[PDB]
Amino acid sequence: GKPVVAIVGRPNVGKSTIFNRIAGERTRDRIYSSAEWLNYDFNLIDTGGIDIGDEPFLAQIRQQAEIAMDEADVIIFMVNGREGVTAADEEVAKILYRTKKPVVLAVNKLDNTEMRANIYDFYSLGFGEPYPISGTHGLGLGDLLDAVAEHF
Ligand SMILES: Nc1nc2c(ncn2[C@@H]2O[C@H](COP(=O)(O)OP(=O)(O)O)[C@@H](O)[C@H]2O)c(=O)[nH]1
Ligand SMILES: [K+]
Ligand SMILES: [K+]
Ligand SMILES: [K+]
Ligand SMILES: [Mg+2]
Repeated sequence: GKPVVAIVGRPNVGKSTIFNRIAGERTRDRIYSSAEWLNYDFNLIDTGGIDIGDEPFLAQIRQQAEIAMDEADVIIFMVNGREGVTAADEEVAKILYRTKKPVVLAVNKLDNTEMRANIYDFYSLGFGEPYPISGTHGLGLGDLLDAVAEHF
């Protein structure tokens, strides 16, 4: 698949679980894989699987974001809807402000519709509409991939 979509985010936001829900090729996931979702044919990257080589935590999360800004056509910025906006999320956001490329914000661990309102805190990151998802329950994936593919 021609467009490249990269998932970026701090640890424990659900990146590998979403990669495995979406990816064709079966660390916790294959890192780089073809993917197909209906009419969408693309390559997917879980940048959280890229070992940066003995660097501090914050440097590793910023460097994963930088690799996405280099490699990808569209970035999925993933955050944890049960934890709010953390400083580490703010640090990833500050890196992603440097790109012109489309960033779609995905708020994961929203395990049923009653949790949707947890998205409103994440408008503060400055990437527009947060998309609620659950990788374990398989929720919101079509809506997320439609927003990503709008950019193709
Ligand atoms: N409640 C909940 N837990 C999830 C969800 N997605 C992932 N998890 C769990 O959160 C943990 C971290 O998930 P993982 O995909 O490895 O996150 P990563 O560190 O961002 O790659 C694991 O225990 C997952 O099973 C979700 O949608 N809801
Ligand atoms: K529900
Ligand atoms: K769906
Ligand atoms: K384009
Ligand atoms: Mg992972």
